[PDB]
Amino acid sequence: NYMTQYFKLLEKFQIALVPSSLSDHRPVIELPHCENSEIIIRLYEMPYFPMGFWSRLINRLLEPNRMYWRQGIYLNWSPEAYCLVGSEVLDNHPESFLKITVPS
Amino acid sequence: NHISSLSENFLEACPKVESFSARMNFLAAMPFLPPSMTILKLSQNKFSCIPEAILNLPHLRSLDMSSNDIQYLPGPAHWKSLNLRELLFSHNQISILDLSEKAYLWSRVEKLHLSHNKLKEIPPEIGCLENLTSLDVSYNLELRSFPNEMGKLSKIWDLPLDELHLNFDFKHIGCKAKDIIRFLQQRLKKAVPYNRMKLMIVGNTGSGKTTLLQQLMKTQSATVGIDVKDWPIQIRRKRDLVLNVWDFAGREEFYSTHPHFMTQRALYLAVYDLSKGQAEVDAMKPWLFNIKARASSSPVILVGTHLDVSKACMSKITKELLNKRGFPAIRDYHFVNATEESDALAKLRKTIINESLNFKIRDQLVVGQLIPDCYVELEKIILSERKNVPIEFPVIDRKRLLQLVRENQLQLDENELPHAVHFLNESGVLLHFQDPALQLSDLYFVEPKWLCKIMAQILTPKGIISRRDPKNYMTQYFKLLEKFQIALVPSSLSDHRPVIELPHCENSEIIIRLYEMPYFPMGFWSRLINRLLEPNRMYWRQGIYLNWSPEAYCLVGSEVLDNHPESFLKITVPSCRKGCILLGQVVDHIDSLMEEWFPGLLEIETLLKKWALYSFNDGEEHQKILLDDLMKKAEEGDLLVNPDQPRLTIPISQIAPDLILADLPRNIMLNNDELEFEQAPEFLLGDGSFGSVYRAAYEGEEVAVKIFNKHTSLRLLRQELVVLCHLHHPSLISLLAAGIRPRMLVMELASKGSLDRLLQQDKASLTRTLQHRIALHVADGLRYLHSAMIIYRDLKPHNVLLFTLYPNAAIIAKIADYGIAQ
Amino acid sequence: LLLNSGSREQDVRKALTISIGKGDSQIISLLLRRLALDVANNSICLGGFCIGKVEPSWLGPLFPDTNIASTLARMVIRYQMKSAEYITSLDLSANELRDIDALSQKCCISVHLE
Ligand SMILES: Nc1ncnc2c1ncn2[C@@H]1O[C@H](COP(=O)(O)OP(=O)(O)NP(=O)(O)O)[C@@H](O)[C@H]1O
Ligand SMILES: Nc1nc2c(ncn2[C@@H]2O[C@H](COP(=O)(O)OP(=O)(O)O)[C@@H](O)[C@H]2O)c(=O)[nH]1
Repeated sequence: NYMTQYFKLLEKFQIALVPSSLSDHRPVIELPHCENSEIIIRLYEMPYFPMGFWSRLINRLLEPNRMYWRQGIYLNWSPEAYCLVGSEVLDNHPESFLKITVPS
Repeated sequence: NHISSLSENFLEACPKVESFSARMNFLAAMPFLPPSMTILKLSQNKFSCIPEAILNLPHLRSLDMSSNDIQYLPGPAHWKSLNLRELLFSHNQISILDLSEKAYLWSRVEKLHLSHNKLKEIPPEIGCLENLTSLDVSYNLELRSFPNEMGKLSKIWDLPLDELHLNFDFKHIGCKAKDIIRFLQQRLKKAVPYNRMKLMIVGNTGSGKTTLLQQLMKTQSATVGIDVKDWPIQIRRKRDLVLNVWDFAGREEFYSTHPHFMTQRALYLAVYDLSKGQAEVDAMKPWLFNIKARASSSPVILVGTHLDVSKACMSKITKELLNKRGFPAIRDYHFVNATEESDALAKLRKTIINESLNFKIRDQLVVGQLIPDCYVELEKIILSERKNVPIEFPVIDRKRLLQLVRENQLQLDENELPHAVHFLNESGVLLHFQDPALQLSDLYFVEPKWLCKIMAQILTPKGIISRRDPKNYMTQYFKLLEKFQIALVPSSLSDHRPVIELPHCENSEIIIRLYEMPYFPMGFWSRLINRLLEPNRMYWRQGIYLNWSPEAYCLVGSEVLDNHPESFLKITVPSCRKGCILLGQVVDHIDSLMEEWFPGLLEIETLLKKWALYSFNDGEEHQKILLDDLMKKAEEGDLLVNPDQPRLTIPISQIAPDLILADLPRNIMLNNDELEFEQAPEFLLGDGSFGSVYRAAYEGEEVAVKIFNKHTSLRLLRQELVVLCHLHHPSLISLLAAGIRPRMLVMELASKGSLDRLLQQDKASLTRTLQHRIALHVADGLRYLHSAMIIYRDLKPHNVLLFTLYPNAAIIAKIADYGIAQ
Repeated sequence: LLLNSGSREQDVRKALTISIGKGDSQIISLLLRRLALDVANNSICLGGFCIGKVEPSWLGPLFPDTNIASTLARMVIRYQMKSAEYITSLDLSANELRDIDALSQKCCISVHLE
C-alpha cells in the first residue's frame, strides 16, 4: 500500500507512460505553415545530448494534442498556434541539435 | 375511374375521337372503338389479352397497355395498321417477342418497351425494324442473350440493360448504348472466337512461383515487379489456347501495387512453401482474402512446392479451415517438387488446363468467347509492334496507334477503338489507362512487363523523399507513381505509431466508429491516405490524424483489439458540428473506396461489420457498447436509441450523424412536423409524374416535394445533397428540407410550371420582354453554375421552371439543378 | 413619388399588406399599379399576392378608363455645380379569396369587365 510513493518517485525519477523506450521513430509530420517567413526556428546545437535530457525536457514541457515521441513534442493548439520541439540532425555535422519550430 | 366495362356503343356516334385514354381502370375488353383513333392509353387495366377491336384500327399510332395481365402478343401480321409508332408493354406476363411472320410491317415503329416481362430470347428478326429509337428489354433476368442481327438498328440511341444476365459483359455499359450496336455490328461482320485468359501466380517471399513457372511451361533471383510472361497450350478438342502468366512478387514491399493487376477474368494459383508446414498455410490466408476481395468469382488451385521435405498431413488445415468461410472458390489443390517433371506436375498441367477451359462466369465460357476479327487483327498488330518498338521506350503515342491502324485495312474506326484497346487491356496484351486525370490518353504500354519492372523499381523522417534521382518524361513518371500510389511514399513509412494524446477524453464528446474486417487488403492504406488529404496531417503507415483544432480534428487510426484476430479501423472525431461534417466526409470516402476497389468485401456475413460505439454514462463509459450499423439504420423510426429501460436514451445524431442527416449543413433538415403532405392523391401528383413530384404545404408555404423511389442509395443521396446544399442562386430552385421516413425532398414550387408546357399551350404570353427576361435569368443561372465549377449537361425547356408572367419581376425563370445530382 | 423611384418589390408587397390592413382604395390602387399591372400586353397579373377579398374600387384605376420641385432641383444643382385598348387578362388566382360576389354588382368596372 505504498504504491503512490512508487508512482511519485517514478515521476521524480523521470519514469512516468515511460519516456524511455518510447517510439524512437519520428512520424512523417506535415506543417500548415511552410512559407519560411511565418516560421520562427531556433537551434540549440550541442555536441551530444546529455543522459537524462529528453525525459527531463518532456516532463517539464507538458505545462493541445501533444503527439510526442522520444525526441520531440509537437503540442498543437491550432495552425495559428502550435509548437514543435524536435531534434533535427544536419548533413555533415557531428554535433547534435535541437530545433524549436513555432509560428510567427 | 372505377369503370368495369364500357358500353358496346359507347363511342358509336363519336367518329372523330383520337386519344381515348382509360388508364388504371378495372377494364377487361374494348367494345368497338371507332376507326379514327391515333393513340390509346389503356394501361393498368385488367386485360388478359390484346382485344381484337384494337387490332383493326387502320390508323393506330401508339398503344399503352403496360402493367396488364396479358400473355400472348399478336405478331406484326395481324395488326391491320400501317403507322404503329409506340408499343408499350411493360410489367406484363408476356413470354415471346414473335417477330417472324412479316416483320417489315413494323418498320415505322419508334419506341418499343418490353421491360419487366418473362421474355425468353430476343428473336433475330428484330434487325429489320430500322426506325427503333428506344428498345426496352430491361428487368427481365431471364434473357442472357442478344442476337448479332440487331447490330443494324442504328437509330437506337438508348437501350436499358438493368438487371439482366449478359454474355460479353465487356465493362462497357449502355451509358453510350450506341457503341453496343457498333460492337454487335462488328461481331455480325466477322465473329471469330478468342482463346486467351490470365493466369496470375500468387504466393509469397520465396516459394514455387518462378521455378514452378519454369517447369510448367517446360523451359535464381527473386521477382521484382510482376514479370509478365505467356505460353501457348496446343490442345489436341483442337483448341489453340494461349494464356499469359503473371508470377506476382513475393516480398511485402510490392504489396501496395498488386491490386492494379488483379482482375476477375483470371485463374489464380496459390503456393505453399511446404518446407515450413502447417504454418505457411496459415500465412497464405491474407493472399486468399485479397483474391476474394479483388476477384470474387475466380477459382484458385493451390500448390505445395516442397515434396522434397516430408508435416505430410498439412492438407488437414486446408480441408478444414480453407474450404468455405469467406475465402474464394478453392477448386483443387496439389503437391509437387516443382524442380523437375513428375506425374504430379503433369497432372498439375492437366488440371490447370481443364480448370481453364471451364471458367464460365455467369455460364459464359470466357475461354472461348466470340469477338469481331478486328480485335484479333489489332492484337496481332500490337504484338508485332512490341518487337517493332525498341526496349528503351515501349510507350506508344495515340497518333502512332492511329497510323498503325491506318497502315492496314481494318474496319476499326475511331468510334470502336476505345473499347477495342479496353478489351485488349482486359485480356492483358497492352496496358493502357483511359483515365483522363492521367496523361495516358497518348500512352499505350505495349509489353506491360516493362511498365511493371519500371514502376516497381523505386521501392528498391523515415519514408519521405522529394525529387531526387528518364528523357524529359519525368512528370509522366511522377503522375504514374501518384496513380500507382507511390507518391513521399506510403509504403515504407514509419510503421511505429506515435504516442498521441487527445484533448477530449471524457467519452461522450468523442464519436468512434469501427470498420472491422478480417485483414487489411493489399493496397488499402495507400489508397486511403491518398484519397484523404482533401490541417497538420501527422500521419504514419496506418493513420492520418489531420487536426484543425481541439474543437475540430479527425483520427483515422487502426486500432487492434485484445483477443480478436479480425482487424479494425477506428475513426475518432469530436462531437461538435464540424466533427459530424468530418465524420460524414470520411465515411463517404471509405465507402466509395471499397465500392470502387474491393467489391468482394461488400457482398454476401458481408465480411465487413460497420460498428458504432456509444456511452450511457458520460465519462467512465466502461467499454462503450458495440452496435452494428445496419439495424441502427433500421431503427430510423425511433430517433432515439435507448437501453432495455427508457431511463436513458441517446439520439441517433449523437452517435451516427450520417444516418440521421446532420453531417451535412443543418439547413436541409427534413423536419417532418409542419409537412402537410399526402403522397396518395394525384391532385398533388399533377405537379409532375415522370419524377415523383407532388404539391404540399410545408412550414406555412407551398412546396413541390419530390419523393425518392428505391432507385437511389442513401450514400448517393447524401452525395447529391451536399453539392445541392450550398448553391443558393435566385435563378436556382432552392432546397428547403430533405431526410428519411420516407426518402423525400422538399424543393421550392414553381407556380407556372415548366417553360415547354407554356410555349406549347399558352404561346400568346411570350411577348418579346418576357422572352428576354427568361433568357437573362437562365443565362444568370448558367453563369453561376460555371462559376460553381460544375456542368449542367441537360438544358431544355423541360427544365426552365417559371414563377410568374409579369415581365418586370424580380424572379421569373429558375432551372432545375437536379440534373447535376445524377 | 416614392413608387416612381426605386422601391423593392418585397417592400411594396409588405406595404401592400399593411395598406390593405387599413383599407384605403387610392393607395392600394397605386401599389397594385406598381406591382401587378403589365400595360405592355394588356395584362393584369394579380396572382400570388394573398389578399383577402377584392373591392372593385381597388382595381378600378388599373383599367385604362407644376414644375416646382424640378425647378428647385435645377437651381440647387446649378448651385451645386457652381460650388463644385381594353386590358384582357384578369388573373386573380393565388389570392385566397372567399367570395367574388363583391365584383358582381354594377360598379364603375363593368364596361371594362365586358
Ligand atoms: N419544384 C418544382 N416545381 C414545379 N414543377 C416542378 C418542380 N419539379 C418538377 N416539376 C415539374 O414536374 C416535371 C417532372 O419533374 P422531374 O422529376 O424533373 O421529371 P423530369 O424533369 O421529366 N426528368 P426525371 O426526373 O428523370 O423524370 C418537370 O418536368 C416539371 O414540369
Ligand atoms: N530445392 C528446392 N528448392 C525449391 C523448391 N521449391 C522452391 N524452391 C526454391 O524457391 C526459389 C524460388 O523462389 P520464388 O518464389 O520463385 O521467388 P519469388 O517469387 O520472387 O519469391 C528457388 O531458389 C528454388 O530453389 C523445392 O521443392 N526444392
